[PDB]
Amino acid sequence: KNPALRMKWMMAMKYPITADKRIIEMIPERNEQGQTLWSKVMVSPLAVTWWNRNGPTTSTVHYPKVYKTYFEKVERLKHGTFGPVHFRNQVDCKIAPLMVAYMLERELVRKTRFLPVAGGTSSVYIEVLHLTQGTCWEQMYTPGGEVRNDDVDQSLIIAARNIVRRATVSADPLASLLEMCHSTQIGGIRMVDILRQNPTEEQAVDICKAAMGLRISSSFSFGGFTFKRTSGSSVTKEEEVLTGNLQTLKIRVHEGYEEFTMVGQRATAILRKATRRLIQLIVSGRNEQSIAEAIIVAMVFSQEDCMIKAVRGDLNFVNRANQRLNPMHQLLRHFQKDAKVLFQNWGTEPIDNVMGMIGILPDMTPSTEMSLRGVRVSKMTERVVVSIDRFLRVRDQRGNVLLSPEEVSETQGTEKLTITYSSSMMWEINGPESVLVNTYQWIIRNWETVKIQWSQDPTMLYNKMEFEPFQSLVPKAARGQYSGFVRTLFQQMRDVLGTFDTVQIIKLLPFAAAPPKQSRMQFSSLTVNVRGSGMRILIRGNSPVFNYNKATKRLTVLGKDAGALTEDPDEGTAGVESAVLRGFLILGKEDKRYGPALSINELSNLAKGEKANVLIGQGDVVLVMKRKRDSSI
Amino acid sequence: MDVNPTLLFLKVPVQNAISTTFPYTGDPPYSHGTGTGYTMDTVNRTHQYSEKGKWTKNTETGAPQLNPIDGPLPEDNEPSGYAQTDCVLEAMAFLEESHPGIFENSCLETMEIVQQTRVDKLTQGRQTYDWTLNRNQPAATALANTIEIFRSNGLTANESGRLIDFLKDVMESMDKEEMEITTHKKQRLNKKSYLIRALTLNTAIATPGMQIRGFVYFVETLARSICEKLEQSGLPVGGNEKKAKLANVVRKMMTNSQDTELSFTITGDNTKWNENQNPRMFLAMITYITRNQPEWFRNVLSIAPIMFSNKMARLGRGYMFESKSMKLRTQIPAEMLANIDLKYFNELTKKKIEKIRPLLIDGTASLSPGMMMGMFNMLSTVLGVSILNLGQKRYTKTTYWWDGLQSSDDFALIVNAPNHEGIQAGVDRFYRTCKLVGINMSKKKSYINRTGTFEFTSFFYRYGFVANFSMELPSFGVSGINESADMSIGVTVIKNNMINNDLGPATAQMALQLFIKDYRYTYRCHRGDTQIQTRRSFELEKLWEQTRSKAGLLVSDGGPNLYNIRNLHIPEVCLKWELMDEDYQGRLCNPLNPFVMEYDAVATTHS
Amino acid sequence: MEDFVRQCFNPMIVELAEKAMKEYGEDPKIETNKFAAICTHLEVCFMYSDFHFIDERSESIIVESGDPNALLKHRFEIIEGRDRTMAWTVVNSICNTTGVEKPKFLPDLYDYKENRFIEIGVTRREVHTYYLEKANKIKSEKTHIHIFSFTGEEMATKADYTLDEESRARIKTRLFTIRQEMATRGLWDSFREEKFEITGTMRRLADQSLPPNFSSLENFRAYVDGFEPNGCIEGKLSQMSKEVNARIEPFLKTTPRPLKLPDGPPCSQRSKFLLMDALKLSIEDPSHEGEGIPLYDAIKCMKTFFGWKEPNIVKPHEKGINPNYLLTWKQVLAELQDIENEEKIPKTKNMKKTSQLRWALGENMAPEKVDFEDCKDVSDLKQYDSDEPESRSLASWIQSEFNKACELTDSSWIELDEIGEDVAPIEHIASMRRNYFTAEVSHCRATEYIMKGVYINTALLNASCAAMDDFQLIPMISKCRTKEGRRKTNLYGFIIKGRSHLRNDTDVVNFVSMEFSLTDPRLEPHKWEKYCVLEIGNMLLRTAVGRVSRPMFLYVRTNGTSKIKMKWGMEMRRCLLQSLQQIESMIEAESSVKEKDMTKEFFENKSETWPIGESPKGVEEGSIGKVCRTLLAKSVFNSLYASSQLEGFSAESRKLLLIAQALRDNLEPGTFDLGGLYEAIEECLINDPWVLLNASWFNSFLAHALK
Repeated sequence: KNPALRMKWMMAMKYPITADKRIIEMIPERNEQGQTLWSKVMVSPLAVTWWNRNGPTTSTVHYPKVYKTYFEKVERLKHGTFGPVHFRNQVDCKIAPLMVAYMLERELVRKTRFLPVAGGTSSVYIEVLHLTQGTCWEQMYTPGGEVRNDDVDQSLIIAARNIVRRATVSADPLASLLEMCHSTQIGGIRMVDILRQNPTEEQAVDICKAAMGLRISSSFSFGGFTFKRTSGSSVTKEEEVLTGNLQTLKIRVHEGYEEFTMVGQRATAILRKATRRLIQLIVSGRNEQSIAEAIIVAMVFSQEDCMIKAVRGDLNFVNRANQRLNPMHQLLRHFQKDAKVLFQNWGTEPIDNVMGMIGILPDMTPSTEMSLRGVRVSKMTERVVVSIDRFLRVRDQRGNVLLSPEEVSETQGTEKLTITYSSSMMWEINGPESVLVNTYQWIIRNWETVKIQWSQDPTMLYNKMEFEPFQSLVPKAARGQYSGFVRTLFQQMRDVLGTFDTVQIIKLLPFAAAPPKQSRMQFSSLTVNVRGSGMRILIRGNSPVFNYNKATKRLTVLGKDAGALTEDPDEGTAGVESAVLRGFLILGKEDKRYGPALSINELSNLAKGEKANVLIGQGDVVLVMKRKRDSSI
Repeated sequence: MDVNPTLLFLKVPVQNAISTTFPYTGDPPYSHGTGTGYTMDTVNRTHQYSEKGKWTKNTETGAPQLNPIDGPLPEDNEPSGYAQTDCVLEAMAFLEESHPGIFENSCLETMEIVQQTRVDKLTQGRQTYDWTLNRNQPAATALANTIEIFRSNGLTANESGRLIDFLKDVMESMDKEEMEITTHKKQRLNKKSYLIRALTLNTAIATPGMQIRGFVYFVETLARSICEKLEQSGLPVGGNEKKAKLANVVRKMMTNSQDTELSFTITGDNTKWNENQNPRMFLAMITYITRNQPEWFRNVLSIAPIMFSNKMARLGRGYMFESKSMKLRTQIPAEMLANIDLKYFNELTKKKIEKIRPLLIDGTASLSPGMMMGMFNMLSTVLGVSILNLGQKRYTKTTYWWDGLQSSDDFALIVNAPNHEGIQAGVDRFYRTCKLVGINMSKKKSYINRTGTFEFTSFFYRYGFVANFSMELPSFGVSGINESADMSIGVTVIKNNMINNDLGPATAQMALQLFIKDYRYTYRCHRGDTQIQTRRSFELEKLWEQTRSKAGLLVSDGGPNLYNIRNLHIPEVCLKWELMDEDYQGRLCNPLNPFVMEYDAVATTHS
Repeated sequence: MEDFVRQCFNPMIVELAEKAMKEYGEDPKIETNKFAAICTHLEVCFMYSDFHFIDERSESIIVESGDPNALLKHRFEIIEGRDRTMAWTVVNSICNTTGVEKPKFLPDLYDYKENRFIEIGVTRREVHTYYLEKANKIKSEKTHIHIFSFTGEEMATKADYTLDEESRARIKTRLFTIRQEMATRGLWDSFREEKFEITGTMRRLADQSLPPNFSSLENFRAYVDGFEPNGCIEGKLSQMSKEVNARIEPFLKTTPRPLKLPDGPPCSQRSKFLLMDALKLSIEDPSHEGEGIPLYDAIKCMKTFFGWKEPNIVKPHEKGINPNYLLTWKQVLAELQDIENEEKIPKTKNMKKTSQLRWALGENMAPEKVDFEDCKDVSDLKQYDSDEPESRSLASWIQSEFNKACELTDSSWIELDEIGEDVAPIEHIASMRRNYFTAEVSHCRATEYIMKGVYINTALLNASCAAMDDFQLIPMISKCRTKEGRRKTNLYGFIIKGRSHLRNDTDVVNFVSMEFSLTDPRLEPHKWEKYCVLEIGNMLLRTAVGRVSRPMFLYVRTNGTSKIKMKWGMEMRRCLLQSLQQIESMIEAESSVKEKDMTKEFFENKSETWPIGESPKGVEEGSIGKVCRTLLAKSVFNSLYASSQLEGFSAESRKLLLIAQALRDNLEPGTFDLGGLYEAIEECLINDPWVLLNASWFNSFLAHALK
């Protein structure tokens, strides 16, 4: 049968579709351009779009109810919450009912699913199985359930996380963070205002607050958990310890009987410490792995000898932007990567029956007779001035780091209210279809200084950081050959007095911010990649990526608006355009006297001073004159 | 430089770049093996592997039949169909002992299935042989023709709608003294002729008629119910679940295989699997599975092997003779192979014809000795698993013990032993215990290497990483129904292909890109910005101009695609909902259109 | 009927019920009561299992908030909604973990508190009758049966209701709501041994289908029913000859042997269009898109060349029709001239049916069909393809073809479309991989072959379907986007179709293909065995010293193809997808072993290299940008030179490749029969150039890897 070829052939024919016999009562017999829509019934596909263009409107408020399943799925995705991508290496009887339940569930995963997988079995997760899991990777993904209706605190948290995660990689973290926070705005309100007013207790928001000098909580963040001190106090000795691979580390060991309430996203705990020992710890989690990680973090924080010698690898960890992190975080990350050795070497001992608190799992599954040391599963506020360091490391008067860019989660949420990140170095967070818009808007908003520097010190303008994001889109292979080309053109606007077009400068400027390379090519279109598609910017004319409307004098980039353009007093009026060809001046319109037009490939054979016509664009011909003087950067 | 892609294996392990070695992702444009030659050769081979059996003449069909069961034991490392009934029965008894109640529970489940299944279930299949036309027709047409002819001859119990009633009608038809077949032509077939017509396979290189399929379905249902309880079997499952079994087995044999116990994996392949399995032995094992059960259950389940063991085979289309000195191209139908002078053919074909001539009855060729591919695929796996179960270390009574996986002519065997002599003896016990049941391991397609790496039905396992290349890339093109259905199908194909047949995110995205290209090129619905000039461009252009929220336009209305991996399960009209203009929403989904897992989608003006 | 059960129950139960119906062959539309009963049972089971969780040694928890807890676990294990095989796995795990008799059938739940399997039911029928029926069917003690009723009646074995009264009341209220709604819709009231004998022909066929010794099916069944393992395998294994064994031959660094390629005259070209010896008469910026009329571009391109000369045969076919190949070209030129003189492009030029075209197309050479009765006496009759596996030895031209197919070009041949935004991190990784690959392969000659083949096969299939009885001249056009952004329209030659009455999709439609080129035939006359190569022009080319005139040749051949080949060639764009899958699997394996995303250390690392070459210096290493194109060219050549020999060789050599890999990994590989494997590999190498080249590559690999 091969229905695909049948459908292609049918769509080739005019009037392929079958419609009702009342179409004549609704749709015309010809459109504005005289193209027939139907005959005899049989209707061309043009009618299917004519109906969508000009047709009887109707209220569709009921569809979200008729198709409630699909729209429920759409809403679940829209409020999604993506975690990090984890690349995982594939390498009679007593038996109480609860032990039966554990042993069973732990046994099913072994022979049921191949890839380890963390958790998730309900249909809400199965529906996105093509995304959550793959051959050797996982895509941790919290479903878009109903969790509060803030709509402002959520957006503030997302903005703060983005700002911190973008500043941690910049050359100067604190300066970049201050710049971004002083410019971003959520829900119209400027970010600084909400920062001053909001009491939220997010890590990124608190870092941003400390950047402004505002007061933050004294709670200590570590491994994603907040250790609110509840009793006791001590000092840090700043000592050294040796590891299993014999790697000395300079840590800050505490002492004294200290009570710490470890709050978390999906687990809570109560810990007691006294001079590097876990006296007593209680846990209350949600999942088995949640409790597992909670105790891992608690033990790492305990700075116990057994914990330190439990290391079985290289404590070398790299932060984004190639930083070494801190020894405590090094141990935490190492023991998060591997678990069994730490737990087994931690030690085990018998428990005493107590109300509603089962003994921990020595490994894998819980137990009711023996538990790891001092760890028990169970059930059931002031501001201090701080100072941030260069690497966004908040600190207290005591000098102990409270919040660092490593406590900020990787949870890429979706903003509820509209967040505008005015400022460069962050136009990449939004889609690549927005980098072009923001780049052109920036070039327009600073047009006076850009023009002055272009006419005076072009090299420094070219090597500007605000054009770096644009350079991400341009193809690498031809990234340089464009620059040279464009650069040359601009020189031919500074040498040939009287020729100066603002539109050309604002169009081709971002293409000239890469190490130039010289070539003999006459480009007709500079290509830029957006969302996997290579769009084109025509050197001479208007393109969907860049359209300039003279009538209203407005610039449209990819449909969106960029702004308005004035006219330079130096703007040329003779019509001579110099930045459209490598070594030629477009002296005007078609001139049939000089002879038939020459293809842009043939004009390279013209000698100095020769003039001829060339097909320079879509069904267009112009007269070009070769420049006797040859200009080059 | 001279490019040598194979040299890439000098750096990356083979199992990592194993995809490089698979030439095609799709059905090639050529036919590999088919026709009269490759069917006569198969018949001759099947009879050769059992040549030392017992020759009889079938009273009813009247064709020679070879019975190798309980024949002479093999004497050389060459294929032999001389399955021993005692050995097979003992193997299945041991399989039952190691898995108590398996046969009983499977029999009860299948019995429940029998009394409910409708005749319609017999049309959800593939091409089938019409005994009323001596041709091949889809399943529905074959079933309809058979039912019509049965009604015309007085057999009408199938009107009940249950499949078992249709089987009863088939059995009654087998007893009638004359069957009248009236086609949209008037013909009458005596008992013998119709019996042959119902015991024949046409040219998986052979498809059974409609009489056999009814019982084959129930036998394979029992086989599937048995297989689902055996961890060794890997046929009833697929996709990610199969990838578990591999790991599982390697875990079972390496739990404590560290106290010097050498472990070795044989990646194997059974030679001439289909041409050695004996339907008489399938009967001998079905009579064992269905013990202490209602006589009707045993009778219904014992009729597929009974019909196979007497099965005939149609050779094929025939031969084509070409005279290059006269420029003539004539054709000889297979029915004339019983008398045509043996001078035209070449030597090999002449030998084939001479060897097969004694077995030619009514144009077919008796094929009692062996099974044919594609049928009893899940009942053969049970025999293989029973053999794999005889290495449990309680059934070998020695220091070497094997246990692995088998999937109907594809197996991987793990042969833990305390030293190399132990391995070489535990491989011999398997290769010999496995010859008594008629299974022939292929020595030219297997290899043994230390445990930690092997291949099982194209699931290449290497040190815990399983690469799944069993199934092929599906066609990422427009279905061809309409604008709305094609988008829903094409996206769903990519989704469920990513889930089941491991497909990379990047290749998934590029497949989506190619699908969008084909979609836009079939229905002329290029993007509004794009300058392609078709007959539908103008209307698409104007609609682009008057829409403020251009992102909400459907891909079929000259809008922008919005499909990435995260939203492949969402229909288009529901993905692009908030982005649409209210007037556009009303126009598209207006119930007053003059126009209006599969295709799960919302209805719009495009249908 | 079909609407209520659909609406009142969540979809999952609906799909489960439909799956059961398909399992039994039932259809939701045909029947109502069975679907309603299945959905009711599913919902009752789920609401029973969703009752509540367990706790620490006290159980009987009644908490329902929505916050999972470690020590709180479900008290009932769902089995009704689980898959068959996985359900059996679960129940077997239950029995192994704790001693409880295996249920005969799959139960519904496994309440842990009582450790007893639970089978639940609900049906309008009388409660006591249903309970007795279920006790008889599911016949076993130490289990539990719990039966509900719409009327508001419940029962269970031992009168030991497992759960709490409130949950039972909830179940009863749900049942009452269902029954009341159904009755208000006229639905509620709607709801209200086997024999099989083998006799006659089947009895006489069953008695004739047994092991040799037995005589009647009754005797066979009587023997089987009394069988008891007495050690039958042991005795027969003792009696079987010791020669029946599989001795493990060791596989050492010296055992591997180079394959043995065939011997004979060098292999000739086989593809359907000139691969590297192709010349394009391209025009830049044709003027606005819209799939320009092929026959208009085919004239606007041939107007670009002014060096047409008098055609001359430089290499005859040597077993064919040279003059009619020459005159077909001299007629194509005339026909193209006539189109120019006429007003408007016809959009399809049917060529005049003349003796030249008939003979070149082979229409006048094909043998006539004759019934066997007439041609009995003719002494030349022989089975078709009686014996012609003429073995032809490897030649270097295929290696040069691949070398040129792995090279970049100055154009952009594949223009893909857009994709939604990239939000998920996995989406970002996928986009990065895909963009790097597409950048590395967009400009390449393998993509040129992909698009040229797609265009040619599409324009040939469309004409073969539309015009079934005309010799339709078909240009071989392709379209690229030069590095400067200006679109071109390349013309490689012409194709003349023949009569194309294709009913079955395996009938051949002979067509004459005439390519342009600059490669002199006399350099490799053995590569052009099937072509009749002419000399048609003199093209000026920019040499080092000035501008030199070189001849322009036309390669003519009467080829043939069928709808299956056309459809297999129209989808050549899947070669990009296959190569991308290969590269991404190579990345995924390395990432899995390395526990991190290696998408960067592969594509952006100027030091990384893979050995993919061989020069006099030794094995040459390319960069990822060369692997991305080498694999793509390999796939394209697998698609172009597809053959059964290729499939056999690729299947049989992978085993040798894996044994070599096991050896290189030090796993002590051993083979049971290596000579047979080598014979199987070498059986495929007969005359296919691509397979011979692949065998040579395999030899070179073995040599370098095991040295």
